[PDB]
Amino acid sequence: TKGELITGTPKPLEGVTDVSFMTLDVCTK
Amino acid sequence: VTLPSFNAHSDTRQF
Amino acid sequence: SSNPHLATFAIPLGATQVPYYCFFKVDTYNSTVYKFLAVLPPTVREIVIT
Ligand SMILES: *[C@@H]1O[C@H](CO[C@@H]2O[C@@H](C)[C@@H](O)[C@@H](O)[C@@H]2O)[C@@H](O)[C@H](O)[C@H]1NC(C)=O
Ligand SMILES: *[C@@H]1O[C@H](CO)[C@@H](O)[C@H](O)[C@H]1NC(C)=O
Repeated sequence: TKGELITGTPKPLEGVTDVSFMTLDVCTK
Repeated sequence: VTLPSFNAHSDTRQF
Repeated sequence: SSNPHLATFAIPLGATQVPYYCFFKVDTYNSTVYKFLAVLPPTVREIVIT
């Protein structure tokens, strides 16, 4: 069943973490 | 901004 | 690294350089996996378990 919860990958992806983003000193949501 | 869970490799994000 | 299941986690580095991903390898003879603990902060002063 399609979704973003799991991803059958040929190789696992050590380091999938943070993946965050932001804009400092900027009026932002 | 959020420190997310494990990369979850093998509910595993990667497998 | 972050996948002991695929990548050898024998530490090739020291001297506090780059934060270290820290896991808990499970000690049970079925699915010994590494439960991701946290990204090690550069400084640790108090740790506590219960
Ligand atoms: C972790 O630290 C490594 C430092 O160790 C050096 O590189 C490895 C590949 C071995 O050849 C070892 O003998 C060396 O002294 C870095 O090379 C490695 O890229 C670092 N990993 C990450 C994800 O930053
Ligand atoms: C590991 O978990 C499986 C799950 O059914 C079980 O069959 C097995 O006996 C367990 N082994 C150990 C060593 O915990």
